Amino acid sequence: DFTVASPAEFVTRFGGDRVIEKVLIANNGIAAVKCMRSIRRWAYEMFRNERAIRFVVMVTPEDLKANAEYIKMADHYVPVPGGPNNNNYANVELIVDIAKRIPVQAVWAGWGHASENPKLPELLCKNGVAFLGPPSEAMWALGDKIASTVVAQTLQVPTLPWSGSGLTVEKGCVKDVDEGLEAAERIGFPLMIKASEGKGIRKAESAEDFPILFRQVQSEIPGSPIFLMKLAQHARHLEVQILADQYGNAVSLFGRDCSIQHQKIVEEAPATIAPLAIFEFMEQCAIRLAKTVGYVSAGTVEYLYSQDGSFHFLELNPRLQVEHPCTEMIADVNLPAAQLQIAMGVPLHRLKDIRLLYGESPWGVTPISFETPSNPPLARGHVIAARITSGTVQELNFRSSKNVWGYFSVASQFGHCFSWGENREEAISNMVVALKELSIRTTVEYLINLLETESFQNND
Ligand SMILES: CO[C@H]1CCCC[C@@H](c2ccccc2)OC(=O)[C@@H](C)[C@@]2(O)O[C@H]([C@@H](C)[C@H](O)[C@H]2OC)[C@@H](C)/C=C/[C@H]1OC
Repeated sequence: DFTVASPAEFVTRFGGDRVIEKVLIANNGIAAVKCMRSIRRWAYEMFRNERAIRFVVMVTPEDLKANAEYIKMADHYVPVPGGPNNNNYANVELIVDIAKRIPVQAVWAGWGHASENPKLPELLCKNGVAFLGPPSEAMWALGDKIASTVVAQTLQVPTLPWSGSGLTVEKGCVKDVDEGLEAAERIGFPLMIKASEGKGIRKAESAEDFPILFRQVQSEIPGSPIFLMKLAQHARHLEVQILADQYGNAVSLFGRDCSIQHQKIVEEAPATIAPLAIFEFMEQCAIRLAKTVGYVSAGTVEYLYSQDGSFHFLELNPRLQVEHPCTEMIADVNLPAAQLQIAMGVPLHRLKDIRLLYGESPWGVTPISFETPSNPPLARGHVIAARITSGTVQELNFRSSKNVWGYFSVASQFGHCFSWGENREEAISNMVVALKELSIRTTVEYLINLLETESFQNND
């Protein structure tokens, strides 16, 4: 029951270095609502004051007119220009201006908008405002495929066969249609042709298509180095959730599997499809990759997992994702709260949810071995999340299942349902009961059919 009186006192007593008590959310809809609800629950527990951390939000004319819920939920709101998001939520310069003027001490971008633009943390730090996300230098490194892949390889993180295979740090590009055909022959089709300076990209399904498509890329961005990368045929997408503080520690929070797809239609946590011993290496690979780029906050290492059992690095998504509650549930970690705490300079082993996940005492101050732990924490139960289809937010409470929750939002409606159970089967079964309630209809019939097939219930 450790509580304190103010954020100022929390920072001091938990080993941090920066007081954050007002945050600007550069987002709307479910992102804005989730951020505030997670952090206020944390402020309540820590400060006995749910409003100890104050929130300012950006609002477009379209969101105002709709009376989007997150407007009144916020402590203050700022009207911003309408139209495409480069005029509002993805406008780095606008975001920094507002942040600086209020002032707030931190920005949260969530997912979408400028959440992957390195220029955001860059310009914020330059103006003394914190970011609940990675620093620009980390984002720049993971930002482009080639450097990202070469970083992974050198760290022993397996990468897909590509023209730069073998390269290492302490000519992965082709020049001609003829050099390209040679490299393509070693790599195999289907494959990606990408000019490293672009788009400027083409999928070559065979070697007969290679010349035209390669030449197209050369025409599109003349002079740019071209690289070739294998496309995984019918691989699973697996994600490792990592959390990294400002002191060089990163911890994994198991991972998620995309067991149905071009949108992620169904996602699960944990990812049970892979043997635990290899997923554990996938986790350790993500930690090391995060550490060497200087990653801070929440991020996802995305992997391709094939049926034969091979996995390959795909990318580091430098932001929290909308499906993060799957992970939050099986790990019992409040992720937005963790980001806020980390942006205040609290180290991972002083995060109370991290200590509890690791069988330590909640307020202990002892360090924890995160990279290859001896007895790794166990995921708590299992979560299924399903995307439902066709900044205003409507929550779904199900009288049929106390362990299912979801929402749908208008920019036709997209949204997600989340189902927990004590195991994978209980989780799938709770989801089916709720979707059937939901049909008080076309996408649920679609999802119910899918969840009821032998193939899915046996996961392969
Ligand atoms: C927009 O607010 C919604 C978001 C619900 C997301 C789905 C749900 C869930 C996940 C899997 C299966 C079933 C349900 O996640 C949860 O309840 C859990 C994991 C979690 O997000 O709860 C929030 C925090 C304590 C923290 O972030 C995390 O706890 C560690 C609280 C503030 C609940 C808020 C909700 O509003 C009432």
